[PDB]
Amino acid sequence: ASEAKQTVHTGNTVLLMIKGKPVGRAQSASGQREYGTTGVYEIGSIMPQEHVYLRYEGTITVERLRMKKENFADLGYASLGEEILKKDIIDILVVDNLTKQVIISYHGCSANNYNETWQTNEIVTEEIEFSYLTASDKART
Amino acid sequence: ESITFKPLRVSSLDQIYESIDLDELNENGIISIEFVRNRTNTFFRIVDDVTTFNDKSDPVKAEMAVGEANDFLVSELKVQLEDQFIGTRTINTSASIIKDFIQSYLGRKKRDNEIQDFPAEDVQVIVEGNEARISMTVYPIRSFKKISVSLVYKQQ
Amino acid sequence: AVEPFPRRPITRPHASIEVDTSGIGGSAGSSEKVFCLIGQAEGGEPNTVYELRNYSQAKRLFRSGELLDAIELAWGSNPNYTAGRILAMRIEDAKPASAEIGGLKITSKIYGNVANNIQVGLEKNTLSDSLRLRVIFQDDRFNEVYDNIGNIFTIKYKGEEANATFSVEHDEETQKASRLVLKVGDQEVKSYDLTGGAYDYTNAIITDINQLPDFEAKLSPFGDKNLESSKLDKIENANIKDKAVYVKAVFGDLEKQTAYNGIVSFEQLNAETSPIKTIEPFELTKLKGGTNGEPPATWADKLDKFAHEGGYYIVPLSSKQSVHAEVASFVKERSDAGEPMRAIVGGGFNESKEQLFGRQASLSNPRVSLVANSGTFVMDDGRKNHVPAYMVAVALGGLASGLEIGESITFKPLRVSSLDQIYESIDLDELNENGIISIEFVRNRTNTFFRIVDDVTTFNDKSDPVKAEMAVGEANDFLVSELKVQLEDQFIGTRTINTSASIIKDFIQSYLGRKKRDNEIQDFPAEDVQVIVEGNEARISMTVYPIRSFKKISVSLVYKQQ
Amino acid sequence: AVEPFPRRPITRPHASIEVDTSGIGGSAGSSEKVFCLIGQAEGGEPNTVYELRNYSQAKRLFRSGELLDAIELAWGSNPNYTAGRILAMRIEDAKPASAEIGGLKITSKIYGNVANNIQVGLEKNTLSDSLRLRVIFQDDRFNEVYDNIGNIFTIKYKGEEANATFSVEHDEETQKASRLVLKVGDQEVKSYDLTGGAYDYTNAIITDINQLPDFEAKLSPFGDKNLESSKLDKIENANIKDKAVYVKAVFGDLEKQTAYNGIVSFEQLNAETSPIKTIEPFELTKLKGGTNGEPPATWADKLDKFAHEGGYYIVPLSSKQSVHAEVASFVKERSDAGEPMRAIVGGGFNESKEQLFGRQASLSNPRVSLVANSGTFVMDDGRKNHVPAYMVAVALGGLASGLEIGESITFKPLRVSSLDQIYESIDLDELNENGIISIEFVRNRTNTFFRIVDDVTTFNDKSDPVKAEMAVGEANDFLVSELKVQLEDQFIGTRTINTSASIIKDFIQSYLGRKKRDNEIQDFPAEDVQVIVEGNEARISMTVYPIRSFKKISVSLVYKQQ
Repeated sequence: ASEAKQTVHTGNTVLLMIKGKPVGRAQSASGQREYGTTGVYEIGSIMPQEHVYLRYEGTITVERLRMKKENFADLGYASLGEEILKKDIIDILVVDNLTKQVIISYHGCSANNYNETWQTNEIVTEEIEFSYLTASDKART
Repeated sequence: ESITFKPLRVSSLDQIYESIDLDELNENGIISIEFVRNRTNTFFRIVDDVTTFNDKSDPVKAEMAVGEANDFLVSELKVQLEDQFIGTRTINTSASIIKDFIQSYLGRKKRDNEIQDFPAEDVQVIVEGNEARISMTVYPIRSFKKISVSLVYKQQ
Repeated sequence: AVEPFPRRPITRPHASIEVDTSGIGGSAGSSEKVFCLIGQAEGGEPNTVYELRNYSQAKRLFRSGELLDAIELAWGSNPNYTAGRILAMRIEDAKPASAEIGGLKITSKIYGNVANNIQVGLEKNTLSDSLRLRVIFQDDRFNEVYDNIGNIFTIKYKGEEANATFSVEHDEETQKASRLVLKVGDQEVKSYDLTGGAYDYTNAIITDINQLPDFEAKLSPFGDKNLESSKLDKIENANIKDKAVYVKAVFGDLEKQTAYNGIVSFEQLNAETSPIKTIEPFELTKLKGGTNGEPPATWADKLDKFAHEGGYYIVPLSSKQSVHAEVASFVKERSDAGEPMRAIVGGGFNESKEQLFGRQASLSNPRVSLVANSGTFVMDDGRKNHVPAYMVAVALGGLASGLEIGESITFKPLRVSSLDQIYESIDLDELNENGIISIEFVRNRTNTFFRIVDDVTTFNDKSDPVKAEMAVGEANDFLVSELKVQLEDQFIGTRTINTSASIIKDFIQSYLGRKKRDNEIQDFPAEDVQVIVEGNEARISMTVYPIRSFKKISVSLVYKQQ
Repeated sequence: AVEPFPRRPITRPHASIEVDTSGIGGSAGSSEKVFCLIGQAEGGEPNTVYELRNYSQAKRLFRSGELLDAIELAWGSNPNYTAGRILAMRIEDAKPASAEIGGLKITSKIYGNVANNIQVGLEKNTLSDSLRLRVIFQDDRFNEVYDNIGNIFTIKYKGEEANATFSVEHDEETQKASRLVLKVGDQEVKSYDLTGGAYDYTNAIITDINQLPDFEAKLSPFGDKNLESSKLDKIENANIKDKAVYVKAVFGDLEKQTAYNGIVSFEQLNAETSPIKTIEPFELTKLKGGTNGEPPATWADKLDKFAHEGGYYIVPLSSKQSVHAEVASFVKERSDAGEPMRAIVGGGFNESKEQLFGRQASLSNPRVSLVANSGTFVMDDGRKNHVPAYMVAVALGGLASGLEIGESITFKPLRVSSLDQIYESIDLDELNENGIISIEFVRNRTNTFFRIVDDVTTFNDKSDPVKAEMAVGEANDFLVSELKVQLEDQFIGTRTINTSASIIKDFIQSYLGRKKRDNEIQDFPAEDVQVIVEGNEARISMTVYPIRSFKKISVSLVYKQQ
């Protein structure tokens, strides 16, 4: 129940950072990976003798409520026009709120999809999809 | 890459030295130019890149290749660190985030192949107030210099 | 304990990078418990315990010695089981070095034979009628310089009158000089007693003098000088109408600035009621008299210093049998007092198993374990050191510190490069059966391990696991100690109006149930608890089953046709 | 193993090409298991185990002996299968040669008679106030000469005074240099006290002396001459004005220039405090005392060194029964201690069967195997090396250490040019059934080989293939070693409460399941596995089928005239 004693990361305990700033009004974040695993089969038997890894695919999703200031478009972390070619890679960190310790990091993030919605009575929702080169979980120990 | 063993335009030289003279001269920490001829093909070559500093125990001090690459590396790393960290609040910064940044910087550096692989785990940090201290371990770029061969005739 | 070193003040925002042969080294990891060590060590205050969170602090304060090597073993033995926080105290009763030249008694913040390599000197700055200081600590190459020392502000009298005189009086009872009077043409304007009250600081005096239409007191820009008024120097009849009259606090300026020097302390020499020996320039001269002293014959006083510190594990870096007895007696006292502890001991090189039994015969105590093996370790900078057993004891202590309460050190690997002797299977059995903890060697296809065969204390009987296995006893120790301290807070400490025996029983059962939910304890009897209350006292009795580890496996193979 | 002797680091980048008649006669092949040997060897030092990888290193390390002949076959016994990594150790307790003349003691790291042929002498060089040293070694054709030995940078004086005097003074309890002084006329100018600091380094002293306006310091022309001031010879009143003064350290400079040169090592003679005697020139002198000792009746102390070193297929290079008795007991203990061993032996130039039956009667341990034949091998040099049986055993051992785990040495070829004995079919049958290995000659269609008939060991009972034959035992030995390590890691360091019989059973099936996929074993009856658990103890039984091998066939012929 207490802040420190809870063994499980609630959404409250977690903080999301980009380039030395927190991301305000964040709502969701998902990370998916595929090692390109395959099975080896031969004439001798149907059963797969071994499994091997072929290709590494890594994507992370983020959703956000469009603030009147400090949006991804305003902040330059995301781009709309041809300016994207002038945007370098980005690194994302997911952080423990209590001590600012690191939980997991995404390296070499680059954008894939950018989505935006407006509606009569809902809050403006901003979504973006990032593809990255590697993901590492170090500096914890 | 080093200047070692690469050719030169020079038509002729005043002096040519013996192998022992080159060895003594090279070990003293002095650059020399050697003449090579084989199969009617003549060049003048840089024997080595060692500097005036004496101690071979410090390659970063003795040789140009280590120092030159090291000089640019620190210049690039220093600029990035100053921009990322200095103009930010201490409260949101900590040791762990610093450690991740370094690994990412060394990660992208390795992909470019400007360095050999590095022991990511060796990196560790301390933080106190407005001050922080960092230590890291990295391996250099080597270079193959000498070889040895032997011959045997078995009459068949 | 004391975390000795606070921040260094900084001057500029910058990033600096410098190649080196060595790095910052290890670091203390998160830990439930604390690890205490005593040993030969250069640097630091004798008979004082220091807490260390990083190897950098250990280098910075425990400048060298086998103790510092022990810390490296504690954190470097296993990255997964890195040792926790550290408490350290040097056995050697080192002395400071001292220099008494130029009206100043100069002493070293450093204690030991190194302290004589400190050089300090004063110089005369003819440019501003001021003294100058330089401090060089050659071994650490630490160079410091101060200039314009003593001069705070200048006074000019601007009027046409014949003579303006500045005077400061002296008190001989306390040796202070606490008056400052401006007189012009045998007439006085104001007098400032420098004994607090109206003119405690020189700032108010400067404000007071500046208000006078015929005078101006102007601040010296060379160094912050807002000293208290009482620190002004003895001054007698200085002509204010002249080009410049200086107001001086030579010791006061020294006292403030020199406090920030990392090597030196300053005292003002009283002549040998004797007046003050004048502070004057002198040659940069070595300090003298700093030594390491000798270790005490008995370490009991040192061990008593660690009482009420919470360090569960303590390791003396020695092989002396008497010293081991002192620790065992000390640990016995603390355990009964309410502060459980464990001691890890190991002596000499390749000591005979019979001598090990001799130590066992002399000493049989569950609170201590005796390590037999001696070996060599590869450490920072590539140096490999061949060391006695008590350095191996640190590795066991550092390992056990990192491990959780419920997990034993049994069978875990160790990084030690090699061992003096390779015990056989029978040799190992004799040691373990006789309450001796040892190290075992095994070889893979292309790998080699050094393993801790089992947890055993000097106590021999196998009947009771808590007595034999320190891991089991440790689990009981932390369970009870954590329970009681919590219980003290709720009922004794916190104001409780009423309490019944049954209420205590429920609270105990609530506590135990939580531990099981955290997997700290496997099972226990719920109905076995007993509570009795008698006036102002209560008796509590309960039982919990110790955890059992996996020891033996026996295998047989049968070959057959088809 | 004791590390192989090093080599000088790179001097210059180049391509060194040379010609030798013999060159490399062999080298190590990729392997996991290791091959061990002991025998007579001229080189190295005794009671030491060395790691061999190439023939040239062993040849240089062991200049002569039966060892290299045994080694050469092992790396060339078969084109495909080679022994791989080898451990070797010389039996006899050889000693180095020595000489003690002119304040110096000369000793050779090489132990043996040949060391006496080393000639070392000192010559006086008046042109530079120095000594020359020459070494001659006929057998290795190793010669070394050095000039201007014992000279350190000179000093000269420039002032007016009648004299400038220099001295070097020594510690009375160590004979080390403690102080050296420069003096001008009747007055002293400077001195350097050898207590650390810049006073240790002649490089700094050159700078410090040059800084003096009246003194000059200049270095020798023959390469570097830097040396610590501690090594400087005692000098008194060296006149600096008229001529430059030479700084002397004959011992220090000699050691540096003669560095490496392991054929010769130097010790300074303590004159009969035993003062450091002055070094004197002396004519070239043959060393003495270089000897090769006798082999003791018991090599058990020698054999124990190989324990805990991961060896396999040991081969002792001797025929006498006493050695074979020791090793048979030794390997037995190795099997007990979880590091199983196997051995291959020979009986000399037996060339007869009846003696073998007596020997086989003596030895019937399953862990040892005997070979009967003796023959001639052709070396790289081409010598018709006629050798006893126990050299042929090495070829078998060299082949076996290269062959894979699950295959036998049976029926495979051999390099041997010729044999002393060829047997009948009945003789082979009787010999084979007795439990003795033999080599047979086969010729058909003008194609001749020598083959290993079988792999049976000295153990008699055919009813136990695991005991009788190498293929079952070798594979079985590795299997248990791998399984044992995994089980210890998985289970021992865990709590009993979460462990049970069923999980143990599943683990075994998975281990045997993945083993079967690798095809290292035949299929196994998974159901047969069953377990019992009680407290900290558990018992396991399993059934497995071995790897078979097809040996004999039978054919018949019929002609039907059409």
